[PDB]
Formats: sequence, structure tokens, C-alpha cells
Amino acid sequence: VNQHLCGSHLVEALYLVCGERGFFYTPK
Amino acid sequence: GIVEQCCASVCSLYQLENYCN
Ligand SMILES: [Cu+2]
Repeated sequence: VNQHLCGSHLVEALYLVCGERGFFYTPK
Repeated sequence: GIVEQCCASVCSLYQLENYCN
């Protein structure tokens, strides 16, 4: 399903999706 | 970018995979 994710909620989802691999959080 | 689109619009978990290492 599509997601509406702002602020810390986006970082939560990135953590869930990427887990061990890690991720970059890069807003503008 | 995605930080913008997920919040101002919607985004999928599949789009989020683009940001994994
Ligand atoms: Cu909240």
C-alpha cells in the first residue's frame, strides 16, 4: 500500500524497509 | 525528492528501497 509519511515517521519506514543494509535520509 | 513526496504526497515502500545502502 501507498504511504503518507512525514518527519520521524519516514525514518521509521526507511529503517523497516532497509534494516541491516542501512539507508541515507537526505531531505532538501 | 522522496522525503518531500512521501510527506507532501504519498510514496510506496518500494520507492523507499531506493534509499537503502
Ligand atoms: Cu506522528
